[PDB]
Amino acid sequence: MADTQAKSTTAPKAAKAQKAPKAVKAPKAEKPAASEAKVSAKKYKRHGRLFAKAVFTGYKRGLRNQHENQAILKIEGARRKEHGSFYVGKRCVYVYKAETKKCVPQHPERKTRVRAVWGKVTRIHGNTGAVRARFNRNLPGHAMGHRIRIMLYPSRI
Amino acid sequence: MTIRPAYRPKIVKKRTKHFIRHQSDRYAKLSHKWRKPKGIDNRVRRRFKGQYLMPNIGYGSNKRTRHMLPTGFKKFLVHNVRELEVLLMQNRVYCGEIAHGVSSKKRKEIVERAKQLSVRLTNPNGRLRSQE
Amino acid sequence: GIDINHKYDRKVRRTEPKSQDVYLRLLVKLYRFLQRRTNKKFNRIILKRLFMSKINRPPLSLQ
Amino acid sequence: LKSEEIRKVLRDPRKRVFRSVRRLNPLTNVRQLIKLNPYAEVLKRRAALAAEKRTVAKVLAKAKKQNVELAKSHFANVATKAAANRAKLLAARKKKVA
Amino acid sequence: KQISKRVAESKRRLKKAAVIALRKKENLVRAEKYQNEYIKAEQREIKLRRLAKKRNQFYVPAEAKLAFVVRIRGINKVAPKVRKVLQLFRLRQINNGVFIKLNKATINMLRIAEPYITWGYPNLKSVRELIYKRGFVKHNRQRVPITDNFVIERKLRQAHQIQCVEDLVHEIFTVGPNFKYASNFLWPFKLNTPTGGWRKKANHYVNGGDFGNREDQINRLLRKMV
Amino acid sequence: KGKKHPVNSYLKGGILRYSKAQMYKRRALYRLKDKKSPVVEKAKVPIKKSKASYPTKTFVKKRPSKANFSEHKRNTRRNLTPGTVLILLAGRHQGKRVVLLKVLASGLLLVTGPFALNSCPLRRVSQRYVIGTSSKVDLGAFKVPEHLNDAYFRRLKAKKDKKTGEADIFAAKKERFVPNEQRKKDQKEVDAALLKVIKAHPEGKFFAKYLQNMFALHSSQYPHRMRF
Amino acid sequence: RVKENERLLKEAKEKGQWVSLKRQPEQPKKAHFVKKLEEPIALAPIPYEFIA
RNA sequence: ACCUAUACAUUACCGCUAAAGUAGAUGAUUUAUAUUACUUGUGAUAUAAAUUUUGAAACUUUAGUGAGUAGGAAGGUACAAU
RNA sequence: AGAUCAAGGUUAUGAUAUAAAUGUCCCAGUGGGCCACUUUUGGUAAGCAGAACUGGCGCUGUGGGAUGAACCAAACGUAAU
RNA sequence: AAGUGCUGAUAGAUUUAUAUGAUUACAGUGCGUUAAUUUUUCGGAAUUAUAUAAUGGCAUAAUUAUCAUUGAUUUUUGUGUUUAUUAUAUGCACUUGUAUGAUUAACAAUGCGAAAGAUUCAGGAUACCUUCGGGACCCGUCUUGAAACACGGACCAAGGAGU
Repeated sequence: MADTQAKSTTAPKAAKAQKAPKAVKAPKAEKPAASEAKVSAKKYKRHGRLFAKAVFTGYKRGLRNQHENQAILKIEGARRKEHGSFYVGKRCVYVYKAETKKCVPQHPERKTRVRAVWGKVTRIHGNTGAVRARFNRNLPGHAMGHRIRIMLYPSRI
Repeated sequence: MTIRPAYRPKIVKKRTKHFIRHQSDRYAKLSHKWRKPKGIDNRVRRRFKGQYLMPNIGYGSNKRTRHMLPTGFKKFLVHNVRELEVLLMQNRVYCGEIAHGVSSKKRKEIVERAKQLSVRLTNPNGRLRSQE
Repeated sequence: GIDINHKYDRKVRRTEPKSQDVYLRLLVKLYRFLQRRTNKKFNRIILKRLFMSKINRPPLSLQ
Repeated sequence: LKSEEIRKVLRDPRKRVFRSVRRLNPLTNVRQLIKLNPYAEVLKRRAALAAEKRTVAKVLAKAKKQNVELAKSHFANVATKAAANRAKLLAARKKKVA
Repeated sequence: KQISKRVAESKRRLKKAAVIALRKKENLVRAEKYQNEYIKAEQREIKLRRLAKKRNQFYVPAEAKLAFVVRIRGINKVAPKVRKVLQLFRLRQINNGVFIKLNKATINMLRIAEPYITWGYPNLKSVRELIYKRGFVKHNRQRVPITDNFVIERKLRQAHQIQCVEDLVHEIFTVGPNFKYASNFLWPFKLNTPTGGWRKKANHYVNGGDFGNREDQINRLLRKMV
Repeated sequence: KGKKHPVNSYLKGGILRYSKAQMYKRRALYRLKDKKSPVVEKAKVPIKKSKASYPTKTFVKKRPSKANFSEHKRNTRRNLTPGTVLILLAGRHQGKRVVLLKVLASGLLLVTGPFALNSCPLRRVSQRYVIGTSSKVDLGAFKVPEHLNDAYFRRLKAKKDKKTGEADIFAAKKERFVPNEQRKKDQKEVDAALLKVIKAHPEGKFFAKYLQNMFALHSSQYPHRMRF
Repeated sequence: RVKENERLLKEAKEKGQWVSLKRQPEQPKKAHFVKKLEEPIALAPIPYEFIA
């Protein structure tokens, strides 16, 4: 009985398509004879354009340690662990303001008022979507409630 | 300016910040430098949770970047021009530091000769300051 | 970690004498050459007998 | 050490060091498998073609449903039995020697 | 003279090389016989069972030799005479393992550590993957892992008869009379830690579940733990 | 000759070549050309090909290690085909909705604006920068002008001044864009070619009057679980 | 244990193989098939005894 | 389904314990070439070139391994005068 | 019982050996201890005393019951995962 | 149980191998029999016999041995047989080329060690100050036990106890 479920959901590889490995539809269609393809709805909220917003929530805190070489994030789009795994491997970048310039504009133009350390998210951590993240240096400690970002780089389909 | 020495890598050290001697905060009869506090109660001797990271053989550097100053060499004491003839052919390896009992008479004789011997000093311009 | 770095992990016996000679070292700096090309047991017992103190490198009378 | 009385008895100039101390994985290096273990090539090159004919065995259902091609992507992949018939006509004409 | 040195090397340059080509045949002739030793046996239990169903008999499976023993609990808070038994199987650290040759005479050595060891009977795919993945070997009492077929052959060739990694399989997974020297030859492994976890680590298997006479569900562990 | 049998590219353990060369050899009569050139030979009559001692000497210098000098690896990319309009995230030209043209053997992928409509050139971008989109903009029967290439559009060159070397340099010199006049014509060859195919399609989100504004999206629409 | 080994090797001195002369306890045995043969199953002793 | 330890595993690194290798450099060693003995083809010669140093108390290499007061030995540095 | 010939299998239970084997300095210390489970006297008894067999605390940090020398995980070279 | 077949990632990459000793050997490439079958027709494509111990399939001979024994497990094999199978029957030079010496590296960008002068990129609690997150009793010592509601310590320079 489950043998067509080894078959029918290769129609996504037949509707994308690639080598077309299924003839039965699984279309999510409006037809009365088309009541399948089984979405794990619902959620309807973007948080994905560029610098898709996600505020920050302290380090990968033990109860009585820190391990501040890493950091942990709060990703406002996501709310189940199937959501957040689309944020694997993105960079993580956070700007924060300061006084002087001290650097010329040579690699593409900078009058230099903004200052920003950098980094890279890795893996999904919390069973609702909190996804820990490592930086270039270390997340400067007073940011627990600053509006850090995640840009789309790099991405796929 | 000077060619950097002889297979210059990333000098990357384990623990860098200095090591400051349990309870040297509230006694200024207590100096800066460390003494493993050998007495039976202590709060750091037991390698506890919070205190001034306790030294051992771990923290050292690699056994090729031993002694390696931030410009590739290993530092070396120099006195007069004859010991700069020791740095004749090794010039691409080590450097020199002009010993601070040398006056500005004799330090005129290092900085004009060993420049052409292509060695590096840490300190020229000691008393130069182009006066006597 | 485990527990055994127990005792003795420590091979006691002597590697080189507490003696700063330049003649006795010249035998050592020769007879280290002639026990690490051949494997002959007779050379090693020469080498391990180049190491005891004044006593126990025994006196030995002619009869 | 000149000597002509010592270096007729010396034995070993092991000039090469023979260190080569690196380990390797038995799945991520498929290259490793045959080296430490031949017959690992056998079990792959047995079951791989069995999967490979089975890749033909399910596109022919699509070539049963729609019957489109079979032009140059799998037409020559199924016309090889006509060449492989000749691999068994020798079983009918060249294997008749014993 | 080094002119006469040239014949000693270049012949040996062919002699050490050409025997590898023979060893390539030697490491192939065993394994091609080694494979279907499993396969006849894998069909042998279907044939004995189903015939006994046709002949209306209860066919028992064979009770097994070849256990495999992985430590669970520390170095400390250990019982009195379980300190010498556990140095007498070379389990010392947590998550290290060796094998045994089972009889009664190791059960009542295994029972007097049975709260602290979790011993099981492996399948095919564990033992192939064990010496492969986290297997090291022990020549001249050191620990230099695998990297070729050489690290068995160099020191098991004359007095014992083993020279390929699937032949060291043969004198353990099939159990034989050279076995006792065929796993002091291994250093204890270093198994990692099995993700998903350990389910409780409290008790013996058959009330709460962990250490002990588990003997068949050891394979769902070693797919993770190693 | 023949029967190369390289099935070393889908298994990936298949070799299948030793199974041929048993009877495939002729088993006797070895005849081959056997080039035995002694040409690297110091015939220093007036020649002096030792080589001549410009140095032959011990100028002491130590240089970085003999690296692998690796091969331009095959290019694993997600399955998408030109033409597909895509959202540029980069190049100081973010937000433009631009279309694939041609993949290149450097692991690169040709995109144009076009400069006629989008006011964007024939920019080559990374696949990791750019988010792929859903459906097809049909560009099957195109002229595929592959004569424009990667090495055709490298920086040319590091001369440090005026193709002469040791000369005088000035602040803010220009050597990397006029931009080139042929690329304007190379734009003109495809912009006239792309307008007829892009306006004949049934109109959509980024097709005719539709691509030219700057990605920005209302709620209840996904980066997450869209069949995107 | 001595004089058997002097005699069971002595009978082994006419065929050669094999000595088998050390000591081994009981082993994991075999894999039978077992007919009932004797009285098919159930045979169901299930306790109920507390109340007394 | 997740959660955290200086525990477990793997890559580097430190010191320590164990094991192992290296000294005819008025040589060794390739790279070419002239030749040759020619043994098909392997070797010796000659030319040209370049690599070849350390308190053998050195040097290379290999594995394992590291808590600690009471206490014992191990090399390391201050402040002295002869 | 001893010496000395004659015959003799593969040496005779498992599993190891992080190496085994010993003579000095009688080598510095230390000769007051504490606790839980079972086993247990004295007492009605106690965070008391009094013990045999282990493990631990003193010598020991540690992750966990907020806390706490012993409880339960684990016994502490510097580092990332 | 079999690479069944990927698709997506994480951080990490020893190596002055003479600064006192294969840079070699496995494999992959282009050159010198063959015959047609087949397909594309632009290549490719597909063909055996050439030799084996053959190793299974089957058949019978034969035996060691077996819970059992109609038997079946086998053992030693011995032979026949077709059917599968694999490795051996690749020298000669060449190649940025596979793998091998703790197997990480082609590309690209960013920049002139600019007479003196001096911008750029990372790092840098050197010992502060500034801004936040966890940690955290304040030091000797007798004792089973000291953060002690146990004793000694106001601060500092010089002197002091294994001769």
